[PDB]
Amino acid sequence: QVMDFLFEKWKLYGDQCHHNLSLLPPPTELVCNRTFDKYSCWPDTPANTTANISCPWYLPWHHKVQHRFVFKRCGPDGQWVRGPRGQPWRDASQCQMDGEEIEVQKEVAKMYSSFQVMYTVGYSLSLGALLLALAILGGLSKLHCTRNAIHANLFASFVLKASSVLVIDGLLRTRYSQKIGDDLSVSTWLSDGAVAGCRVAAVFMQYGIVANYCWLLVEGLYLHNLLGLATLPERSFFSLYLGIGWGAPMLFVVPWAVVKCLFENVQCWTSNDNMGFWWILRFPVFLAILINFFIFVRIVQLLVAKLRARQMHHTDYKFRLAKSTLTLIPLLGVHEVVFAFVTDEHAQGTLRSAKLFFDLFLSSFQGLLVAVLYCFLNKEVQSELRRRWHRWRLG
Amino acid sequence: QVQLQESGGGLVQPGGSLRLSCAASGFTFSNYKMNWVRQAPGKGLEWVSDISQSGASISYTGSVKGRFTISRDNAKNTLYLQMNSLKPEDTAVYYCARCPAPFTRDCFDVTSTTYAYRGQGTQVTVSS
Amino acid sequence: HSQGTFTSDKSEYLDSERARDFVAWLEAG
Amino acid sequence: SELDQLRQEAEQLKNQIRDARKACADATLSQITNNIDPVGRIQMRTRRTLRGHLAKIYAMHWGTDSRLLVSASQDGKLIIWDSYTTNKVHAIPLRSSWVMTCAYAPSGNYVACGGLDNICSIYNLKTREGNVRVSRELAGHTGYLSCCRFLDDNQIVTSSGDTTCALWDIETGQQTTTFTGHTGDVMSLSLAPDTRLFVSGACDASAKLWDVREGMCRQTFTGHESDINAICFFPNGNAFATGSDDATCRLFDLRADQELMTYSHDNIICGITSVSFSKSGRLLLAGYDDFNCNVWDALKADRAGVLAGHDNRVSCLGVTDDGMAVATGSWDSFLKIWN
Amino acid sequence: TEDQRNEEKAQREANKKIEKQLQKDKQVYRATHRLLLLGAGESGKNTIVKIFETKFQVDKVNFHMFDVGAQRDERRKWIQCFNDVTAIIFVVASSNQTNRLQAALKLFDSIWNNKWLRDTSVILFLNKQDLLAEKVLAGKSKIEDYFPEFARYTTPEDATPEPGEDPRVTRAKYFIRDEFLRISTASGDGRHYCYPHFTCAVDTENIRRVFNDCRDIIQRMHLRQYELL
Amino acid sequence: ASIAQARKLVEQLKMEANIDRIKVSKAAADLMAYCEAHAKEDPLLTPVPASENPFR
Ligand SMILES: *C(=O)CC[C@H](NC(=O)CCCCCCCCCCCCCCC)C(=O)O
Repeated sequence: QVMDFLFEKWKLYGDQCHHNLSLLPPPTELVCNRTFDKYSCWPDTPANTTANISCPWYLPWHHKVQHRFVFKRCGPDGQWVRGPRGQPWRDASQCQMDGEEIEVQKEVAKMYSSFQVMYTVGYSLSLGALLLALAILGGLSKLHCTRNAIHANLFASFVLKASSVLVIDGLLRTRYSQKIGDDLSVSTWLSDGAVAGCRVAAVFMQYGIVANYCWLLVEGLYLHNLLGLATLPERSFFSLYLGIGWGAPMLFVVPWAVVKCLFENVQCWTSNDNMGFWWILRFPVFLAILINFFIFVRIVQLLVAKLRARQMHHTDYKFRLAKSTLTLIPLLGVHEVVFAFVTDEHAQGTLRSAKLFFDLFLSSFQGLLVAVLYCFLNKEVQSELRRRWHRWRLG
Repeated sequence: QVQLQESGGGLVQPGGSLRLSCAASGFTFSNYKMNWVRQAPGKGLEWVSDISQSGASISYTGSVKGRFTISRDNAKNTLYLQMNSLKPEDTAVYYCARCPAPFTRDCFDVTSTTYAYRGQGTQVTVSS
Repeated sequence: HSQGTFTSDKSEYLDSERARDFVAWLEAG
Repeated sequence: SELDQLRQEAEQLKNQIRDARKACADATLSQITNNIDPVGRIQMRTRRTLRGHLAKIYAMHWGTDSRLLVSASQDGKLIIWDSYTTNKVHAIPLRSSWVMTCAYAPSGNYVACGGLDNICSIYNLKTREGNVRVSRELAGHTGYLSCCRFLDDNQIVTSSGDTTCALWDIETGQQTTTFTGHTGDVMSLSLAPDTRLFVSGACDASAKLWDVREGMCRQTFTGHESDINAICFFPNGNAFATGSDDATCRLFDLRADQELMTYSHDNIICGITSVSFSKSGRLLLAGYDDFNCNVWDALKADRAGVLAGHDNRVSCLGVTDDGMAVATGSWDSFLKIWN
Repeated sequence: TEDQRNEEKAQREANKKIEKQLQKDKQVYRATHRLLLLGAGESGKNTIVKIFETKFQVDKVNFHMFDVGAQRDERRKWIQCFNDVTAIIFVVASSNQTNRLQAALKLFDSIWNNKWLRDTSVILFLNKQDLLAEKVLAGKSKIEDYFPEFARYTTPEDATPEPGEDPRVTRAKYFIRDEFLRISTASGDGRHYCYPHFTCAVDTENIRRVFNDCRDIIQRMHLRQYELL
Repeated sequence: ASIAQARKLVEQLKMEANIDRIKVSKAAADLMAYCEAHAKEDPLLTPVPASENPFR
């Protein structure tokens, strides 16, 4: 957000210097000549003398160092001091990073990194489990079931989300890793030549991480609608479900992408500006977490009602069974404590860090948990698989 | 040919004991749950007792619960019913029945005259 | 939807870090 | 009374029959077939899958051309498939959804159905208008119908759950002969290759051979322990294999009034649902309740191959007239063809 | 092969037409509940709906009740057909012959442990409840005579009585219900359940009870599909 | 009562007891000879080439 601003400010300072510094009459005294090391333009000072020039105004943190200066001295020969191979020294230590920002930036970096490793691991394992789960679903005799047809789509959505997040993270890394050797080098990097790929990756990531929530909501609706009706459904309405799962995010993603391309065109669309402008993308998430949590509390009520009717032989055993299963379902209505009230706005510090940690961890491991709970511990799929392996054993 | 013969029984007085025997020839005795029903004069068949293949699970009709014992000798392929404390309303014909299917926990044998896997029966009566 | 906010924070961090690096490359070079 | 003797005398007739029967038995096929090499490994694979039924499929039959076969399911539909192309030809709806048997006329002009409605329906496929419609509705039984077979386009032999088989004339619509004598339900019946005699199994561990031309009972083979679920003649017509609910199939030869071989294994624990010989008679396919049907050897009594594929108990097992393919139907609404 | 192209193609139009009809009627097949109605005998099974079919409808849901009153006594063969039925309605007459109750219990046990009617639930109707409201008051065939365990039976604490019903009656009827509940819960109950009820004088309530139990069975099956219970 | 049924059973039972019951060895030897006399025509014992078979 500030790289473009800093670039433009530096160019403005430089050309303003070439303008004003040009109109510098040559004094007849022994004054070290016009020197400008692409850092700051200063009036020429007599040899053996130091100039206390106001430090450059293009610095990102200049707005807090108004009362700071830089002392640069040129010696008797009209030349400045030379470093290891002629590098001049500029006394900019007072207009540079203060002693307190460097370390804090170090902790912030460490935290960001830790979070990255944590969710990259989770995504990796979720993808590994989901690929096997999808293969099992689409390569066996259980595939001809409407319920499994929705689990397959949910797994595909999870895989797409994980892969897109991983690709966008890699693209950002790569873009913010190459060194800056020249002014032209930063120009091309700040240009739109490499921006198209990052923009496409960001759009894909948003679409995937919205379609994941939409399929969670779809599955919740299917489960809720499959319990209210007495008899089995006449038709599967799969056409409706695919449309509200893979197609509803579209009407919420394309408007965001177009509006960003029009008004908020930052170097890459990963940066979220105009807080009162990003809601167009979080609206489906909030909608897809309240109307699937209301059904959650309704499915739990039905499950408890079906438990305190019979099966009284296992006295006090209702709690144990009303739990394992009560946990087999948060695969959706998860991350509700830190999502209903604490939002991106008016949430910072330890609370914001904890919110990011929580959800992220939960979202990264949700795919793996769902795959394990619905393609590896499912009695039916286990049995069908054991029977198949036993049959193949004789061969 | 499945053949279920019956030995023992006949006539007695109020409170006697008879060890009725059911001999099976034609099936693996140990693999079948075997029941034993009674048919009074003028009424239909009523189930009277049963026993599992191993002899552990034993069930009794409420009317004669605690007065009759039933056991199976797989080695001799026989079914033994010790009848005790006879009662006047125990006069009927006792048919040794075999459940129709091997290794099954349920069967349908108290049917009408139409039941192939049932013994010819024996009429035992108790009076003065 | 905390993935988007985390990515937006990371992007801002990265941009800041590199601004300091531009400044640094410019301090000597 | 005057009937006790009946027993005493009937039981001594039975004893004399067994004694005379014993004198005939002096050898078994086990030793005779040792010289002949075993069939070996048979690897049958499902060539086709016919997923068109809704409920479980409970009966099936092959056409004389061994190209198109009819199947019956308890959804109330009778589907006439096409094995070569797996394309349905006629999906006849049924009045009673509880169908238990079906048959395809040798001439390919008529089809037969029946079940718990105590009625045998005969449908005409070559109607002038061009739509399959009910042709005849025979109703003379008390119990359910377990199996019906077409002798020709005029007369049909139907078994029933009332312990009596019947010979119906479609042209008139009434029983011509009644083959009474069974004690328990008649489950399956098979017609001889010459369509002159037929055998029928019952739920009393007895298989009776009749003569449609005369309408009497000529032989009674016993030896199973429980009810017989299916039977069929050997391709030569002088022997027949019957499978029971004792996980055992037995081969009986009518000329010697006795059983010749038993195909029993310790692993198999459920009863047989269907049985059918191969074109040459060497193999004896038999469906089971283990969701798979074994391929027994008629002389070795050794499983020469197991045909799984099905995920529920197999109910029907047919072999084409030319023996090219084998069809298996199961309570899973699927027909598998194994070439 | 010129005729093959224009003949086989015409053979696929019929297949497509049959597929359309099968798809159309699969909906109707799957949305109608099927129910078997069997009883020991002289129970009054005609009082529920009011020889092979009785189609009715409640709350826009169709029920096909199949009676089997035109067969013989050997049910061990033709009963395997009704394995996919949603629920087996079993009407037991609480009322010569013999301990009709014992025969009903034996039949219910055989149905419960058939190895084919394993995933099928069983609705139970203890008919003639009011009929035995006088036998206990007289003692002609008092239950304790035919059931020694009844002489020490205690009425359940949660047993709701019928308003204005001789405890003795309430006690005998709850004892029978138990005999049946014990028979049903002795075996595994993780794949099918027994729903006991007492038949009343009005038929408007029996249909509602059957519909409620069918909905419960469907919901339990759906939950078991998701591994929730 | 059951006198008629017993008489019918005995009358039917006297059949099936006067037949040319042949020896087991020949009853099975002829069956074995028939089984191996049609082995070539049988398409299940000996698989046929994919061209011949119509199902593949
Ligand atoms: C911000 O300053 C940059 C720091 C940040 N660091 C990282 O992202 C470090 C994590 C990189 C991911 C490494 C892979 C995770 C380990 C598990 C991989 C596969 C396991 C599969 C087992 C079946 C950065 O962006 O560089």
